[PDB]
Amino acid sequence: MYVKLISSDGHEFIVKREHALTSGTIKAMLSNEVNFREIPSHVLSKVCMYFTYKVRYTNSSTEIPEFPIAPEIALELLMAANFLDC
Amino acid sequence: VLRSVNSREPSQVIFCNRSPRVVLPVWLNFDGEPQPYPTLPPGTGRRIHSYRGHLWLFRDAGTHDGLLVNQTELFVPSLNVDGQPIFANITLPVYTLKERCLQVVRSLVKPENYRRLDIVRSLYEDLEDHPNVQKDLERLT
Amino acid sequence: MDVFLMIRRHKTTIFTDAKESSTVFELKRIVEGILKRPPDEQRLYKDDQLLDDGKTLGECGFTSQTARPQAPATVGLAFRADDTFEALCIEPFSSPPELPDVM
Ligand SMILES: Cc1cc(CNC(=O)[C@@H]2C[C@@H](O)CN2C(=O)CC(C)(C)C)ccc1-c1cncs1
Repeated sequence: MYVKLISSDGHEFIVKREHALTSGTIKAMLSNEVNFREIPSHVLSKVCMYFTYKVRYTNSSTEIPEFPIAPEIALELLMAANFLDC
Repeated sequence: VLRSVNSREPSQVIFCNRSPRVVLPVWLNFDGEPQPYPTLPPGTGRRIHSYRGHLWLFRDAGTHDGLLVNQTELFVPSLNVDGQPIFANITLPVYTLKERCLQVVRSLVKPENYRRLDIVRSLYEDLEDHPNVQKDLERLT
Repeated sequence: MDVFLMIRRHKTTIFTDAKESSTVFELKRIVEGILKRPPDEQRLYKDDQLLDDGKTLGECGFTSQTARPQAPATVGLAFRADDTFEALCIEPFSSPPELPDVM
């Protein structure tokens, strides 16, 4: 099952429901589309990538790689992560 | 509360740094004080002499970010079976996205300029609240 | 071995995974389940290259060590409107601002 996460600039990201429920904010926003007016697509795409990363490497014995974040997007990503509680 | 036991029973250990960070091993001594040891570069290892019942935790030597050892916070050398050393696998945790963002911001901006960044007041305090061994020891206790 | 993808068309972006050994056609079946368009009305691309249905994602360069969870590989998507297929078009993401003085 999938859900749609839409960025402020109209980009529609389709990810699995259980990946999106990583964020407690999104759980609340759903209880199957969610519009984010403050999160541009270059931030929201990274948010989705993190979901995939968390679900993959949580409780995993295989060595865990660093989750990359470019300097340019760090501030905006910080604000989004803070809001989404993830 | 969190202190090494003074057992005097040797226990050899392999500190294996499977992280991209420079690792600072910290020995919690008999009064519970954190005692730093020499660092391990990323991907390297060392054979070390410790003792049964001793407490160890591991951090990023530059930022004091928390690291895991065999999937947990604390490492206690066990009995050596058939002369084999214990393996202490040091790895990155799955940091929250938020904390990971704070790590990257801290590493680019000098503490003096946190208030110059254009963000809400509450993130200012989150940035200044650096990872700290004394603080985590009060949590765990 | 799992590979991690972004299947992208216009301003749509699907995040999913598949096996290295799975076929291009099978990836189209996944798209069908999400966007409600059958495989025959889809073209999948690696960059500007059209992908053949019977080829595996591994053969087409999607490998577990390149298509990673934290940095997934992109797979272009184009739909057939009625008779003819549209040209491949992927809207880029927004641009981040200039690095502040202090960074
Ligand atoms: C340089 C080095 C020296 C030693 C020597 N061993 C110790 O200090 C052990 C470790 C810990 O169990 C406490 N300890 C002791 O001998 C007891 C004490 C410090 C004399 C009270 C152990 C490890 C290391 C390290 C080398 N690289 C990373 S840590």
